Amino acid sequence: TNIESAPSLAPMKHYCDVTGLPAPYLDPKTRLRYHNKEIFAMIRNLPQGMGEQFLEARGAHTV
Amino acid sequence: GLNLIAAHSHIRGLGVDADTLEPRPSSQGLVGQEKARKAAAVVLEMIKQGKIAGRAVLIAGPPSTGKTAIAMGMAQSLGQDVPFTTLAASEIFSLEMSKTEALTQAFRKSIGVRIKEESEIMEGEVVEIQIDRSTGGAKQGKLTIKTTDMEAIYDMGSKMIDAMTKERVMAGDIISIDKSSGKITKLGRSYARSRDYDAMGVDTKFLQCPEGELQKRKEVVHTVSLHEIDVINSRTQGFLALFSGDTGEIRSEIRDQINTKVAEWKEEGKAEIVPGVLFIDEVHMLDIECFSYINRALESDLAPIVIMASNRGVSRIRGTDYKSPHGLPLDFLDRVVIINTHPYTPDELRQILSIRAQEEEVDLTPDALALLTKIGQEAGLRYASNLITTSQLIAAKRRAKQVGVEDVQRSFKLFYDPARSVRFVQESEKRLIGNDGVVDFSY
Ligand SMILES: Nc1ncnc2c1ncn2[C@@H]1O[C@H](COP(=O)(O)OP(=O)(O)O)[C@@H](O)[C@H]1O
Repeated sequence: TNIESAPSLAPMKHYCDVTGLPAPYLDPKTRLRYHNKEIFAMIRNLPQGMGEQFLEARGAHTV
Repeated sequence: GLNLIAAHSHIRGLGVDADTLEPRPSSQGLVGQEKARKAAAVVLEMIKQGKIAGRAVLIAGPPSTGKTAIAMGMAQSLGQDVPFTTLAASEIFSLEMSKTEALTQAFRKSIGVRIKEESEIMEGEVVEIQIDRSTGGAKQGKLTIKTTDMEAIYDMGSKMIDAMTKERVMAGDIISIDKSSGKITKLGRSYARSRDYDAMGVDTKFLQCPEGELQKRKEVVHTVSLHEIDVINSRTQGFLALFSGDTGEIRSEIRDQINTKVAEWKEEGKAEIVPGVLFIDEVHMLDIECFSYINRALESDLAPIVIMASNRGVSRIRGTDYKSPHGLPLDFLDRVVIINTHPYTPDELRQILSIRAQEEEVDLTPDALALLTKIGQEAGLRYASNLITTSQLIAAKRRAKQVGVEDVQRSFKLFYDPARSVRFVQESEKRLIGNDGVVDFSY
């Protein structure tokens, strides 16, 4: 019927939006998940619109 | 601080070359006793290597010849990395438990189990907490937290919301979370939020924000003695008896289980065994029943090294009516080696008085030091060291900047030494209460 799957109820693992490594941390400001202080520093210095570009790979962009 | 200047405060160690064990004529606060300090240095090597179990060493010598000083030196040169138990023999005579129980407990305090455990710990300044209570509370909440290097939001589980509301966490608090267990410790308050803390009094201190990763695998090293494991296992909150002291006579089958369990942990590598040392000061105050116990408590792989000090000559053993060297039975002295401490020469007396005068805040003129050295030879090292404090107080009352001979002479006149005090009782014999209880009150 072309209607054929449903979301999981298992809780979701957290991965770094930049590097895909496991992420302990969720940035409050930019909503990116990040692995460590090195990537938090880089995340806060992204060019305009690059934060949304990282959310797009997760399918989580603002629209 | 809290730690005041005690009799031994100047002793920082044994004063011994780590390469050769040659004692230096003065260092780390110990003067002379070189042959004795060398032997005590050999004992530290045995203690630190852990290989040998249940050696007993006796430090034998006249009073005030540095037997305790050398014992303090060893404690200071082992440091906190090894169990060091200091027992006055008078303490074994408990009413809570038998003498042999008290000796078992003292031995068990002197073997350590060293255990290494990691935890993830989260530490940072709280940027924000919001909690929604609906109305029963703890329905949901969010924590924002930062270091200087990172910032994060956390969705909180309801028991973490209870931990947060219990510890009254508020914006600006610097907290640590042991997330394997969820206790919050409020390390402090950020200075950057000082105006928010309207209820905190002006005496309140403020910290800087933490730094680095919000989460770290901190590794903790614990040492727990065999006695602590025994007491824990004695009753439902047995560990409390490690503080109130009302341990009964802990049953020996409990200890044997623990001895087996610890050997298991050693072979699995879950734990390491750290043999310490038991120091028994005035070992001559033990009785004949104690000595026959100690004989066989030494013959065990979980025996510490034992160190003992005695002033006694050929003297009566307690609990019997005959006399033996050091006051100790020959049956026991067979399993002991003796380190003997000698009286000091005058140049050593001068140095010890100088070190004691520098440990105390005392500016001492050279002639006062010479006079105190003469008194030391004639009245004993302890009496001369007691006169240092006195003369400082006398000099201070006349506003003097240095302790002069004048001040030492007031002290010598005001406070009798032992020998002068013995003469006083002999000349005052009819006025003092004699051993027959007789005394005369009349002029
Ligand atoms: N060799 C030494 N070096 C430095 N201080 C010493 C020395 N010998 C004794 N003292 C100090 O002099 C005092 C008497 O010695 P102490 O060891 O207490 O007596 P005892 O041998 O009777 O136990 C203590 O305050 C001790 O610290």
